[PDB]
Amino acid sequence: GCCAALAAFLFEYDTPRIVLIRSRKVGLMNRAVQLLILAYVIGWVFVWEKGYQETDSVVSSVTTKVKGVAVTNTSKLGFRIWDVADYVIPAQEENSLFVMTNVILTMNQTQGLCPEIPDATTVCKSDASCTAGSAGTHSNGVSTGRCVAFNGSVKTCEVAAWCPVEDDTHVPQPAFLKAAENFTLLVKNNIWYPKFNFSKRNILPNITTTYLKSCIYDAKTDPFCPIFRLGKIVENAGHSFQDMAVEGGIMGIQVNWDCNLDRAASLCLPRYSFRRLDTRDVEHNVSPGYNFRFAKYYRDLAGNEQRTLIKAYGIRFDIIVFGKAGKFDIIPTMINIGSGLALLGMATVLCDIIVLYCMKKRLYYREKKYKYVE
Amino acid sequence: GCCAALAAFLFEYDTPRIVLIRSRKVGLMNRAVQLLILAYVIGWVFVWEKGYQETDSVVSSVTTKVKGVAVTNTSKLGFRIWDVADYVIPAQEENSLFVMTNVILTMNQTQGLCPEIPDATTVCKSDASCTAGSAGTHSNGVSTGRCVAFNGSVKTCEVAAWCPVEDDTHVPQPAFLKAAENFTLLVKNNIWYPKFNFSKRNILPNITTTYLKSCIYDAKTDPFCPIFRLGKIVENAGHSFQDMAVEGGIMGIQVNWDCNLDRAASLCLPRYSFRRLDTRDVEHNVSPGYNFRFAKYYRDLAGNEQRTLIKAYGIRFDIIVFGKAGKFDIIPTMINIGSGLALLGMATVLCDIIVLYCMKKRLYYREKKYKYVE
Amino acid sequence: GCCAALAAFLFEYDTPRIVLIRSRKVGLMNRAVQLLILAYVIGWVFVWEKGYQETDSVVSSVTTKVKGVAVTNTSKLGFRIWDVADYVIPAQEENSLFVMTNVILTMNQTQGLCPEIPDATTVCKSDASCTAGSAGTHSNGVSTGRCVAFNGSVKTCEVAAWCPVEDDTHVPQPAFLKAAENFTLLVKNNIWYPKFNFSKRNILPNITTTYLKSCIYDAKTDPFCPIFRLGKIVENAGHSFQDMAVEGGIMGIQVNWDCNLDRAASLCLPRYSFRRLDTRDVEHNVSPGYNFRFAKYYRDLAGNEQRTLIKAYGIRFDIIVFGKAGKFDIIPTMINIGSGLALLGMATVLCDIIVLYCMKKRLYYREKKYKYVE
Ligand SMILES: *[C@@H]1O[C@H](CO)[C@@H](O[C@@H]2O[C@H](CO)[C@@H](O[C@@H]3O[C@H](CO)[C@@H](O)[C@H](O)[C@@H]3O)[C@H](O)[C@H]2NC(C)=O)[C@H](O)[C@H]1NC(C)=O
Ligand SMILES: *[C@@H]1O[C@H](CO)[C@@H](O[C@@H]2O[C@H](CO)[C@@H](O[C@@H]3O[C@H](CO)[C@@H](O)[C@H](O)[C@@H]3O)[C@H](O)[C@H]2NC(C)=O)[C@H](O)[C@H]1NC(C)=O
Ligand SMILES: *[C@@H]1O[C@H](CO)[C@@H](O[C@@H]2O[C@H](CO)[C@@H](O[C@@H]3O[C@H](CO)[C@@H](O)[C@H](O)[C@@H]3O)[C@H](O)[C@H]2NC(C)=O)[C@H](O)[C@H]1NC(C)=O
Ligand SMILES: CCCCCCCCCCCCO[C@@H]1O[C@H](CO)[C@@H](O[C@H]2O[C@H](CO)[C@@H](O)[C@H](O)[C@H]2O)[C@H](O)[C@H]1O
Ligand SMILES: CCCCCCCCCCCCO[C@@H]1O[C@H](CO)[C@@H](O[C@H]2O[C@H](CO)[C@@H](O)[C@H](O)[C@H]2O)[C@H](O)[C@H]1O
Ligand SMILES: CCCCCCCCCCCCO[C@@H]1O[C@H](CO)[C@@H](O[C@H]2O[C@H](CO)[C@@H](O)[C@H](O)[C@H]2O)[C@H](O)[C@H]1O
Ligand SMILES: CCCCCCCCCCCCO[C@@H]1O[C@H](CO)[C@@H](O[C@H]2O[C@H](CO)[C@@H](O)[C@H](O)[C@H]2O)[C@H](O)[C@H]1O
Ligand SMILES: CCCCCCCCCCCCO[C@@H]1O[C@H](CO)[C@@H](O[C@H]2O[C@H](CO)[C@@H](O)[C@H](O)[C@H]2O)[C@H](O)[C@H]1O
Ligand SMILES: CCCCCCCCCCCCO[C@@H]1O[C@H](CO)[C@@H](O[C@H]2O[C@H](CO)[C@@H](O)[C@H](O)[C@H]2O)[C@H](O)[C@H]1O
Ligand SMILES: *[C@@H]1O[C@H](CO)[C@@H](O[C@@H]2O[C@H](CO)[C@@H](O)[C@H](O)[C@H]2NC(C)=O)[C@H](O)[C@H]1NC(C)=O
Ligand SMILES: *[C@@H]1O[C@H](CO)[C@@H](O[C@@H]2O[C@H](CO)[C@@H](O)[C@H](O)[C@H]2NC(C)=O)[C@H](O)[C@H]1NC(C)=O
Ligand SMILES: *[C@@H]1O[C@H](CO)[C@@H](O[C@@H]2O[C@H](CO)[C@@H](O)[C@H](O)[C@H]2NC(C)=O)[C@H](O)[C@H]1NC(C)=O
Ligand SMILES: *[C@@H]1O[C@H](CO)[C@@H](O[C@@H]2O[C@H](CO)[C@@H](O)[C@H](O)[C@H]2NC(C)=O)[C@H](O)[C@H]1NC(C)=O
Ligand SMILES: *[C@@H]1O[C@H](CO)[C@@H](O[C@@H]2O[C@H](CO)[C@@H](O)[C@H](O)[C@H]2NC(C)=O)[C@H](O)[C@H]1NC(C)=O
Ligand SMILES: *[C@@H]1O[C@H](CO)[C@@H](O[C@@H]2O[C@H](CO)[C@@H](O)[C@H](O)[C@H]2NC(C)=O)[C@H](O)[C@H]1NC(C)=O
Ligand SMILES: *[C@@H]1O[C@H](CO)[C@@H](O)[C@H](O)[C@H]1NC(C)=O
Ligand SMILES: *[C@@H]1O[C@H](CO)[C@@H](O)[C@H](O)[C@H]1NC(C)=O
Ligand SMILES: *[C@@H]1O[C@H](CO)[C@@H](O)[C@H](O)[C@H]1NC(C)=O
Ligand SMILES: *[C@@H]1O[C@H](CO)[C@@H](O)[C@H](O)[C@H]1NC(C)=O
Ligand SMILES: *[C@@H]1O[C@H](CO)[C@@H](O)[C@H](O)[C@H]1NC(C)=O
Ligand SMILES: *[C@@H]1O[C@H](CO)[C@@H](O)[C@H](O)[C@H]1NC(C)=O
Ligand SMILES: *[C@@H]1O[C@H](CO)[C@@H](O)[C@H](O)[C@H]1NC(C)=O
Ligand SMILES: *[C@@H]1O[C@H](CO)[C@@H](O)[C@H](O)[C@H]1NC(C)=O
Ligand SMILES: *[C@@H]1O[C@H](CO)[C@@H](O)[C@H](O)[C@H]1NC(C)=O
Repeated sequence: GCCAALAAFLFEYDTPRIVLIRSRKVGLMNRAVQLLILAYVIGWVFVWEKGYQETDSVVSSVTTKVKGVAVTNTSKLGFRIWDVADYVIPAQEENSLFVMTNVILTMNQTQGLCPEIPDATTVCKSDASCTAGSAGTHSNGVSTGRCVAFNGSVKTCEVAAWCPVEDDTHVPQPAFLKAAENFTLLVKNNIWYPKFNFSKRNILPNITTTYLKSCIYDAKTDPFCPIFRLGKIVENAGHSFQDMAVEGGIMGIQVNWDCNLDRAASLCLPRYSFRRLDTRDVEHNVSPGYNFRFAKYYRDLAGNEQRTLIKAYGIRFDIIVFGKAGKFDIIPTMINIGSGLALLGMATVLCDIIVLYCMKKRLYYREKKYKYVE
Repeated sequence: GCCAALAAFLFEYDTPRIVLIRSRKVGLMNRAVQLLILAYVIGWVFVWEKGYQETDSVVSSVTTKVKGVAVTNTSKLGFRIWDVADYVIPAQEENSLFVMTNVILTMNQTQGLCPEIPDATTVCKSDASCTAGSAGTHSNGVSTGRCVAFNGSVKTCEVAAWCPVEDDTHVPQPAFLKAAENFTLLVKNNIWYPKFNFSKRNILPNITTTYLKSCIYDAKTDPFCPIFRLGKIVENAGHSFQDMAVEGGIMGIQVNWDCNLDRAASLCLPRYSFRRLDTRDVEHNVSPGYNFRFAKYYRDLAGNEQRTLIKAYGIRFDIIVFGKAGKFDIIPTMINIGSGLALLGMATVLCDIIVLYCMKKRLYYREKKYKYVE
Repeated sequence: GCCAALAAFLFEYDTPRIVLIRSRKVGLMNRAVQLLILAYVIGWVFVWEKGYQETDSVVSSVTTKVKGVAVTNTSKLGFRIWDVADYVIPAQEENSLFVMTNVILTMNQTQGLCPEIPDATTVCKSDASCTAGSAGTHSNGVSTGRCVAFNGSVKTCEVAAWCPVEDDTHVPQPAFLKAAENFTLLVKNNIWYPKFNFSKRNILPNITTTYLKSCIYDAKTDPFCPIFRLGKIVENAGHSFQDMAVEGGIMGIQVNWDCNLDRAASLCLPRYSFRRLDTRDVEHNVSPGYNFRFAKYYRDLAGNEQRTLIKAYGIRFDIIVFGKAGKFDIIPTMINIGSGLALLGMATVLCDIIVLYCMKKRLYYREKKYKYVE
């Protein structure tokens, strides 16, 4: 009878048979282990580590602006002005901004043949050591194989390059644009959690326009002003701005958006920290500091090309936005509940071992617990 | 006998003893709860949320190109041409592209001393309010401490800057390059899932060269043409291009690559949406819109430096590529199967509570279920 | 008595009753399935796939520098020098670097009216086909509606553009800057795992300054030199540099930082691979290769604007840094242990099916296992 079998399946309840052993020590140990498992599963997995939540990584867009002007007026270059259009190269970058702090300039370079800067490698005599096509470490020009006179006292290998070649052996000390220490950087950050489709920007709802006109970030007094002074950025990373400005470097401004979207959106707040991203190691490094070369191009009255070559040392400020949002989800919750239910059986296993192998009456309990089918 | 014990361990099967209670209500409730747990575990965890899959985040590379030219011919600037080399600054960017839509120009600036633009802060009389070294909000020059004549009717504080200083108090209305509304942007996207080592590009296999010569993206008619009109990009985000072009802004073009790699690769398709990334808030904002300054550098016949300063307003288009791929994995599958097996015992727990504490014959069932070892 | 009930709850141990069936086949199958589940849970989940670890994605910062100079000296352009400031456009980029390998130049362009380059679309006669405002495919200028003479033998539509218009119909072959094959690229990479707060850079502790002065990356001999030759980068991706240099392309240099932070930090090492990111498909592509336009701006003696337009073909090198770190965590460990404990019951289920439905004495075992409460 299939119908009778189905009715029996539906209208009967099956529960296991249990043996109740009266022992203070074993019972207390069983309860202690069960309490130890429950405390783990609740306090650590759920309350502490939030095992009931799904997570999503942040999607960020950043806008950066620098303010400040430096005035130098020396003999070689004369009176010079350095505003934002002069010391920010290139005009725009993604999640980054370079500020020039030291400079070496070479004005009126033309394409042609010229001697190199005298040193151990380039200095020559009799046009014998020079090798055609050898660019050398400079890699600024291609050697023509001839050995010409740099000046009245030394002879160097001739190269095909923009001439005269740059001389970068004397980096200015202190940094040329050392006034950049008091420039200020604004960081505007818009974040997005696509999974929860949640958006926020780092200028909080209580941060007004009047306040943003004169604020400077401070970890204690102004923890949410998005305007940072460069010297203070370097100082908060554990370094010195004047030391770092001579040869340049990389500075990380990292924004943490760890948020709990179970609570009010007003508590999803950014946290700022600062970390130097380049390393000082004179024995395990190549191209220390931070610099690059760019040029300004001109034209002679006859149409011949001329350029000013700039070797720009400076600090690159990288904006690093990271963080995870969390919202309650039923799948991790049920996974953890089932895991705890399964783990509650380790107490039974351990107590069975004790009852059956480390007891005086273990044979009696073995007889009571196990039935041999014969 | 160790061998006898091992044989007993290997050649015996152990199964629990079960009590079968005949009750329609309790049995039906047991089956209902078991069915409720099975339906959860299958339908929600496996079928709906794909709990049998491992996931991997996308690695993306983007190439962007703009097409279009604008012709303006006014009195101050005369006849001007704006092609791609003029309104895209810088020539290249990563996952981004800036299009200039409004402009303020200052031609023939030289480094020197000049008065500021008259306003409440800068206007002065008798050379008393001026403070040396105070850059002011302009931060375009350093105040020299002298109060000089801007013109015949007002006196302002003298600054060391590129002179004459920029006057950005009258932003053109409507936008200067308002013809950028009909420029078109091409977005080429190559994606990579390293875990599954799967690659695809957003130009699908059925998208031909002839079609790509004249297509424009439409959510309904051309959902896979990677060529977007700028005005339409802004419109699909819920905004107006002409309004946004006066002061600039940030526009997000986000590409979603949510794919199921259990199926054919032909179904891994990109989905396009548009979202404005900057905020309009006159009470809780600093530096609204989007603009930056860059310069073109020239040289006098005597070698003196001159520059044209450009304050460029425009819209930055950010390409945001996100998504996760999914493939069947055995580890999550077995974790979910074990979790469901463990969770099936909640029905037993609940039915035991009912049988032992909320029944008329609960004492009889308690006697039948539990054995006291004495 | 509540106290008596509590004492009974605390001082009693409950364990299930078991039926022991003596059968070689069923017992052996039970043990085989249990061993098969244990081998899975240990070997695959724990030992092989490291199911006892939490993971974290890498946060990376990259610095790139190119070295090399090319000398060309032809008739149209004359003697030219191309150093780093000439062929890297823009001076700086994020996680990227473009090297120019082919070039088309247009010198002395002025804003005005000029004919187009003769072709099927532009050629005209009698000033009838020309349409005012139609930018055309060139989109370099706006058509004025007039049909003027390109030269003595053909007439084309007049446009408002920078004049004369660029002629990009003859891309140089072989590439103009084909000497870029032996340029070298340095990639400095600093990584950070915020969850474990672990930092490392790709210049390893045993990589000295003397070694870095002359090393070139090789997968077999120098697997940790961060200096790559461009031609070799393209070759290791399965392509030819000279072929790729004519029209340009995108090359991916991907750094893998898969590390196990349970072990010494000295074993967290970078792995380098190379993949071309652009596709060759003459039937399913738009804008093949890789190129962009930028200009150098000059000024006439009268102050009129002039520019040199450069169409730059080249290879964009993208630095793709990915990887996950792993450290032992107790939560995944306990989840997997509980899952295995739950999964160990499938053996009992299967063996019960066999014992109760596929046995000669199945009725006797059914009587021994199940108790009917009456
Ligand atoms: C805008 O709303 C935010 C969110 O609540 C306010 O942030 C709060 O700012 C105060 C100080 O401005 C913080 O108190 C400080 O705590 C540190 C210890 O970390 C202590 O050293 C300082 O002396 C000071 O007491 C407060 O912690 C912070 N709230 C949170 C949740 O971080 C903010 O004040 C509001 N207004 C502005 C202008 O930001
Ligand atoms: C190339 O292959 C793709 C992949 O199948 C084709 O995509 C399909 O495109 C059609 C229209 O071109 C879509 O139909 C449209 O559906 C919307 C509703 O979302 C409706 O409003 C429209 O009127 C139209 O019926 C179709 O959904 C879409 N397939 C998928 C899976 O999204 C494409 O058509 C092929 N050819 C080209 C030139 O893209
Ligand atoms: C610095 O420390 C690293 C870390 O151990 C050293 O890496 C080791 O480099 C050698 C060769 O320089 C590798 O051996 C090579 O193995 C390949 C097979 O993949 C074989 O084809 C080669 O012939 C060679 O035997 C070795 O695998 C590698 N160690 C690891 C863990 O990858 C490095 O040598 C040290 N010094 C320098 C200058 O890098
Ligand atoms: C996220 C966490 C996941 C884990 C969740 C765990 C929830 C599990 C609930 C289990 C409920 C146990 O339910 C209760 O168990 C005890 C033993 O413990 C039973 O009690 C039984 O054994 C005890 C101990 O020997 C005897 O004193 C008693 O006479 C006998 O009835 C109760 O009759 C039953 O009502
Ligand atoms: C190749 C030769 C064979 C290789 C053999 C591989 C090893 C096989 C032995 C694995 C034995 C697993 O042992 C199995 O453990 C579970 C608990 O997990 C016991 O389960 C029983 O007792 C435990 C406590 O002891 C309770 O928590 C549980 O509710 C109850 O059902 C089973 O009665 C036993 O069969
Ligand atoms: C991803 C999902 C994970 C969860 C997977 C769950 C699979 C578990 C399979 C369990 C199989 C149960 O197997 C079947 O159980 C029923 C009770 O339910 C037993 O039936 C027993 O109890 C019932 C109910 O009181 C009585 O009517 C019957 O006389 C008695 O034999 C069957 O003898 C056994 O064959
Ligand atoms: C400090 C003082 C002590 C602190 C004590 C901490 C709490 C300890 C009590 C936790 C009790 C857990 O209770 C335990 O639950 C499981 C189900 O999960 C029961 O398990 C038994 O009955 C349930 C249904 O009721 C079945 O699903 C299961 O197959 C069967 O083995 C155990 O018989 C019981 O011992
Ligand atoms: C990450 C992995 C997670 C899974 C971990 C599994 C650990 C579980 C440990 C279970 C321990 C089982 O513990 C052991 O089980 C066997 C059966 O297997 C019991 O043995 C019982 O059944 C066998 C088989 O019919 C009989 O031969 C024997 O007379 C009887 O006592 C032992 O008395 C008990 O000590
Ligand atoms: C709408 C009509 C009703 C819809 C019904 C939905 C289906 C309900 C039936 C699901 C039955 C689940 O069946 C349940 O399986 C577990 C194992 O998983 C059995 O559990 C028992 O036997 C198995 C082996 O067979 C052992 O591993 C386990 O330790 C023991 O407790 C239960 O005795 C049985 O009740
Ligand atoms: C920059 O410094 C130079 C001197 O180093 C200044 O030029 C001199 O200024 C003094 C004081 O006014 C005069 O007496 C000299 O005649 C000036 N010329 C020289 C060659 O010394 C110069 O003025 C400074 N820059 C500015 C903007 O004033
Ligand atoms: C950055 O600004 C500080 C002031 O905030 C400068 O230090 C002060 O300079 C003035 C002169 O301009 C002195 O009178 C003060 O004694 C200095 N110290 C303080 C605490 O005010 C500092 O020189 C600036 N950095 C530069 C110019 O590189
Ligand atoms: C830009 O507009 C100006 C006028 O605003 C044009 O110059 C005038 O054009 C008219 C019509 O041909 C002439 O009669 C005038 O003599 C021109 N000069 C002036 C000062 O008005 C100018 O032609 C326009 N740009 C172009 C490219 O044509
Ligand atoms: C962008 O293009 C549209 C056309 O697609 C321009 O609007 C049309 O302009 C022409 C004149 O060129 C008028 O005759 C039409 O009536 C206009 N509307 C339509 C629907 O065609 C629009 O002006 C352009 N945007 C600019 C120039 O900023
Ligand atoms: C670039 O090539 C040209 C010729 O193609 C060189 O100019 C000629 O060089 C020869 C050999 O010295 C002379 O005899 C000719 O008088 C030169 N002029 C011409 C018009 O041919 C030129 O020298 C080469 N570039 C450099 C830097 O030498
Ligand atoms: C890149 O460098 C290689 C050498 O490493 C050049 O090939 C050699 O060129 C020299 C002449 O300069 C010849 O004598 C050799 O026979 C060539 N082969 C070898 C194996 O040395 C190659 O021409 C360079 N690429 C360029 C110039 O595009
Ligand atoms: C020539 O140059 C070298 C190196 O710069 C220098 O040491 C030497 O004094 C110079 N000779 C003269 C006469 O200036
Ligand atoms: C996310 O929420 C915003 C605000 O409610 C809404 O405009 C947007 O469409 C939402 N995104 C999705 C994918 O629904
Ligand atoms: C550029 O063109 C102008 C006229 O437009 C001419 O006067 C000048 O000489 C030219 N210069 C060059 C270098 O071709
Ligand atoms: C001087 O400049 C101010 C501000 O631009 C202006 O209001 C005033 O009319 C000017 N004076 C003369 C005589 O033009
Ligand atoms: C991924 O697949 C492609 C195409 O089959 C292959 O060229 C590449 O080597 C694969 N990657 C790995 C890591 O095996
Ligand atoms: C630049 O050099 C050229 C010769 O190469 C010379 O005629 C010109 O006067 C120089 N100009 C400057 C500003 O040095
Ligand atoms: C005019 O230009 C066309 C296209 O460049 C060319 O074919 C033709 O020969 C030219 N005419 C003369 C006389 O050079
Ligand atoms: C990470 O470790 C470094 C080195 O010990 C330390 O300077 C830094 O503060 C640590 N980060 C955190 C968040 O503790
Ligand atoms: C630029 O200004 C200088 C004086 O500073 C003057 O000699 C020159 O003619 C001006 N040129 C233009 C184009 O305004």
